[PDB]
Amino acid sequence: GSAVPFHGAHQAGIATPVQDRLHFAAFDVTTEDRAAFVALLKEWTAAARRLTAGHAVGEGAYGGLPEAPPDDTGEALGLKPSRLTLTIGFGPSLFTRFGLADLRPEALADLPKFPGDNLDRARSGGDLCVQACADDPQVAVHAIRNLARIGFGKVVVRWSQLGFGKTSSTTPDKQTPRNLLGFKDGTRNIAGTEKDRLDRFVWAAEKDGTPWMTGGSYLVARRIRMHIETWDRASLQEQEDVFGRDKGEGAPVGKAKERDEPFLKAMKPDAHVRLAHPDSNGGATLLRRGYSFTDGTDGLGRLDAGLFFLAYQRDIRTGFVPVQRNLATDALNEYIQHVGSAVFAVPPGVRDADDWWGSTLFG
Amino acid sequence: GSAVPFHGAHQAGIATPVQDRLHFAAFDVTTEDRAAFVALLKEWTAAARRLTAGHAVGEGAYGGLPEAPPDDTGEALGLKPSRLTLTIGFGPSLFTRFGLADLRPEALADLPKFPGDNLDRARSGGDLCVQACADDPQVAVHAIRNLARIGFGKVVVRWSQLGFGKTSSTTPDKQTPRNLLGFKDGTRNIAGTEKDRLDRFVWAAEKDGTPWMTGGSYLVARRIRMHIETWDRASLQEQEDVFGRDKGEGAPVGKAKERDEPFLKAMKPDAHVRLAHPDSNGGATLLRRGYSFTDGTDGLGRLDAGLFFLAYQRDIRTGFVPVQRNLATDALNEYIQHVGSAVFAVPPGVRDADDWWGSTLF
Ligand code: HEM
Ligand code: HEM
Repeated sequence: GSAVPFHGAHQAGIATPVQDRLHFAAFDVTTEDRAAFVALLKEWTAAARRLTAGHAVGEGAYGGLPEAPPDDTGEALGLKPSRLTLTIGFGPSLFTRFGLADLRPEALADLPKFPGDNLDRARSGGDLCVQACADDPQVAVHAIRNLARIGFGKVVVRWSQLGFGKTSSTTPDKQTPRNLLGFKDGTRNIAGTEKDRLDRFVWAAEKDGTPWMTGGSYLVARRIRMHIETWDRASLQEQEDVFGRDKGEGAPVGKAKERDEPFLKAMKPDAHVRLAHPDSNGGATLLRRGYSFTDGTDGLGRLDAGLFFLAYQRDIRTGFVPVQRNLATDALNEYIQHVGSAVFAVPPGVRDADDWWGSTLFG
Repeated sequence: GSAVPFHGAHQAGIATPVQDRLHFAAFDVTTEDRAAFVALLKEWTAAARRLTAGHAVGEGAYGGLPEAPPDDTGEALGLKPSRLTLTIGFGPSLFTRFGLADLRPEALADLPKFPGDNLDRARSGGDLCVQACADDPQVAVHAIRNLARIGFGKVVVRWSQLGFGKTSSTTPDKQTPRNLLGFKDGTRNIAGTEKDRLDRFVWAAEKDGTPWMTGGSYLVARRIRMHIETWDRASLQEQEDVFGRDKGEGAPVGKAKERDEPFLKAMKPDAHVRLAHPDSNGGATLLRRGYSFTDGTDGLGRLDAGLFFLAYQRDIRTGFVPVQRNLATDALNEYIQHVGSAVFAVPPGVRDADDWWGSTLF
């Protein structure tokens, strides 16, 4: 299809179909004035309604007064909506402003330091995030560029990441994408069709303790670099032993088909799938929604590439934290390094044309 | 999703319709052994025939000996060819090696310094290049990664550039794309169907003085940063005056339609289109084939944005050089800065299955 509805009980971009491209930006707030920030949230919501329907922001990209700057920067003229979704989230650091310290959710937990972390502070944290997903990367980039412009003076861009998954024009919808290590990635995940599993593992409930967050979710972002040239020198058997699945079909060891249920005891004890599986983690289950990245080459001639990992969950303490803790001895650790991190509370949806991002928090 | 043929009198990736994505790499050569370098060019050609047809390199991505690394890294399994083209070029620095000094073409000129240049030496130059274009970014990355792997020990990657979307057109029958300043870019180019114009302005000829280059072209690459904070506070009138075309339709000033011919005297004397047009440059004409990029933030609160400019021509001295010299007074200079540069000789095409990249030189 061509557009995804913006309004709902939940924000789009979580349980809605996974689009081909990502532009993820983290923002820091520069104003101390609560009223000015609320005004910004309203203006951003109005812009998002236009962007996600394939229209220009404000009075448009051309045809206004000649002596004024155009309201929209114009680089998406002639493109389609491209299934654009715009999803906003609030970082822990936002709650030190505007008198919000007692409204930080307990489920918005700070992450511990994990073994092997090498986090770049410049590509970590942030007061706010906007996740822009679309099938055309120019549509996503135009949305972030225009939100940043509207906000100039009240927010700045802290860090930015582009990503890619499948190209839907050429690749069937039911084919699992492969990551840059060459393995199928996403076989055993929560799907957007699974309403009850979303209620159990993804959406915040009123009884969880934070009423303004009901119908929201919690997001963990990790920029994970792969050591591509080292991986590519490993034997086929070494690569398959790291995961617990074969490379060609992606079946669990000792099984024949991709979607055959794993037998964990046949895998090596420190294989990635064995460590990450819910049965190894007291039932903990995540919605993964990440994207591959390739940024260029570093100063040594090596490919700067990896996985921009995104996970949504009902509570960070019972989702990401236990699972990532269990990966302390993962065989995959030889080939990856976590180099960026951030966490966000993703509020409930925009209910109708009069509602605005963050209305349950700000009032 | 279809394949573009690999063999021909010319290399594909020049006159070919412009694909959605770019992955460009420049390599330096680390071996002094001519025979070893020739062996590499042949192995690379064999791999390119597989990649451009959507097949894995060598013996495949899986199902070999358990104790060996796979011949193909595997991340393009199950994907279509996606109009992948692979175009090789040789830089001036190559010709100091392997006894090639006397074969360097005259048309492969070093560029002069231009006012306003701020060139990063680490993301400039290179002994050789591979331009990978495709509609699927994963297919383009897979191609460059596998070539680099095959070349381990004989070549190293010097610098690379990814382009997330095209800012050029060789197909005037299709919609012209916009650059990150919001203007259509590619209206007046050279089309892939204009055989006479390609022969006059793009392909090298025997008579030009370097026989091994007959059927090849010359490439200039320029990495250009855009001052988007400065641009985004400019008025609509200011923006349109810079180019000489209106923003919405992209018509020449005064006219109604994109493809109506420019009337240069109605444009400001420093307008980009007026300065760059062939009639302002003694007839000099280029094939433009560039892409947009964004490489994160700038560390000062803003998105980074730019354009990776690529131009093909029959002789650098009669194509890019005169045009860029004429741009010394361009209104656009207020909003851009050139920060990387490289030139390459792009050899003729691979004629058939027994031929190989660079065979006319070696
Ligand atoms: C570069 C980093 C990573 C790569 C390449 C990677 C790759 C994979 C692959 C190939 C699978 C198996 C197919 C599938 O079910 O999706 C998998 C499964 C999984 N991964 Fe990872 N992964 C990475 C990081 C992480 C992280 C950081 C977490 C969580 C903290 C995680 C959690 C999981 C989970 C929960 C499963 C499903 C296990 C099951 O229920 O069968 N992964 N991963
Ligand atoms: C960021 C840098 C640049 C931007 C944003 C830009 C933008 C544009 C735009 C909007 C047009 C009009 C539509 C078209 O006919 O394509 C154009 C035309 C053109 N540009 Fe540029 N350009 C840039 C750099 C350059 C450079 C470096 C050169 C050559 C040295 C160049 C050569 C041309 C030529 C030859 C034309 C066609 C003129 C004609 O025959 O009508 N441009 N450019």
